[PDB]
Parts: sequence; structure tokens; C-alpha cells
Amino acid sequence: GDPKVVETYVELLKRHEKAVKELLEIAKTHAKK
Amino acid sequence: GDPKVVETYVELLKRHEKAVKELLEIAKTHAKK
Amino acid sequence: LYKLKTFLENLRRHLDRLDKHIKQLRDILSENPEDERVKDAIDLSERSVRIVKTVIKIFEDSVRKKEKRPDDKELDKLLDTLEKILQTATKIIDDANKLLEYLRR
Amino acid sequence: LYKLKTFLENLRRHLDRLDKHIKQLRDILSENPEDERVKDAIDLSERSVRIVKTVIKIFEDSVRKKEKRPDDKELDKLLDTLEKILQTATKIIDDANKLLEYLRR
Repeated sequence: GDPKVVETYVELLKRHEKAVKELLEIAKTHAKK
Repeated sequence: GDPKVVETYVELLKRHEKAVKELLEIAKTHAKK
Repeated sequence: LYKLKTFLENLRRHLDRLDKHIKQLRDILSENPEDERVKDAIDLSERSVRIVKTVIKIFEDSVRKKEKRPDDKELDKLLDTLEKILQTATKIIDDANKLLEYLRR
Repeated sequence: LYKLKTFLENLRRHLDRLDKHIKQLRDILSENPEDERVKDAIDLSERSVRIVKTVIKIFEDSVRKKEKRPDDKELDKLLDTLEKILQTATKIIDDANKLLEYLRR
């Protein structure tokens, strides 16, 4: 497929990694809380 | 939306224009035939 | 004859597909006149519509003229070729529609 | 309590969604080892899986420990925030799945 599509897809995956890392920081620091 | 997707979409539209232009050249030159 | 009618009918099915696609571009664009690339998309799809209309009328001409009568192999190979081109076109249109659905939703 | 269970259940629904997504990446990648960006996609999705597993276990810890008992407003606002983040994540995943379907078909 046209790598524009693939690069946008990978960018979505990276956005997802970042959002889940936010979830994790919240989960850890709330467990501490 | 991410303009990579949009540019790929427009490229599809252009491929379609070219294929239909091929259809038309065939249709015209076959009508002549 | 049957092949000419079948191909022309395929052409018109494809044209209806395109008309749905352009109604959808109409909605989307109408929401965002802000994008001149949507202006393009609309223009390109309309060009395609006009060209397919012209080809449908050209084969309408050819089809009725041939009905007016009772060398053919070249027309048959042209039929094979136009069918393959039509297949490529429908593949492109379905891919376009999928991207458009991603983009609208 | 009900909110903690509901959110954790949402997390696990999301994890199952991701597992389907990665089975699909497994098929696709297995067809083309040629692409190291598919290697990436696989790796990133697996990282996400591991992180969601860790968060599910962290809230399992928290949930059972809280069950062990009969200030809360901060936890409730954190619940609102985690729910909003989860919403963003599911939106991203659905967009990703649509692109992936465009790409496989």
C-alpha cells in the first residue's frame, strides 16, 4: 500500500503508545496515592 | 484527517481519471474503427 | 451483442457508484469549504462523471448502430481490454471509498 | 467500586480488541517479512499489550486492596481522566483498524 497510509497508521500506533503510557503513569502514581 | 491519507486518496482519484481517459481513447478510436 | 450490453451495464453500475461517492463528497465538502483539496476531489470526480457519460453515449451510439446490422475479433479483444480497465477502475473506487469512510468517520 | 470494575472491564475489552488486531498483523506480517515497518507495527502493538497487561494488574492490585476495606474525589476524577484517555485510545484503535482493512484488502 501507499506508504503515506502506512506512515499515518504507524503514527496512530505511536499516539496509542503515548496514551497508554499516560494511563500507566496515572495508574502507578494513583497506586502510590 | 492526516494529509498523508488525503494525498493518497487524491492519487487514487487521479489514477481513476487516467484509467477512464484510457477507456475514452479506446471508445473513440474503436468508434472510428 | 450480449457482451456489449453487459459491459455497458457494468459502466452504468460504476457510474451510479461514482454518483453516490460524489453525493458523499458533496456532504463532506459542504461541511468544510475550507479545503481546496476537497475542491479538487469534487472536480476530479465530476470530470470522471462527465467522461463516463461521454463513453456511455459513445457506446450507446456504437451499440444501436450495431443493432442496425447482422474484424469482430478486434472488437472482442477491445472488450477484454475495456473490461480489465473497468476492473482496475472499480478496484480504485472501492479503495477510495474505504479511505473516504476512514476520513469521514 | 462499580466504576472501578466497569473501567477495568473496559480495559480488558480493549485488550481483546488489541489481541485481534495483533493476530491480524501476525497474518499480514507473516505474508511479508519483507517490511520492517510491519516489524515496527508488531513491536509497538506488543509494547501496548504489555503495558495494558501491567495496568490491568496494577488496577487488579488496587481493586482487591480496596475490596479489603469499606480523598475519594481524587480517585473519581482520576477515573474520569482514565475513561477519557481510554476513549481516545479506542478511537485511535478503530481508526487504525480501518486503515489496516484498507491495507489488507
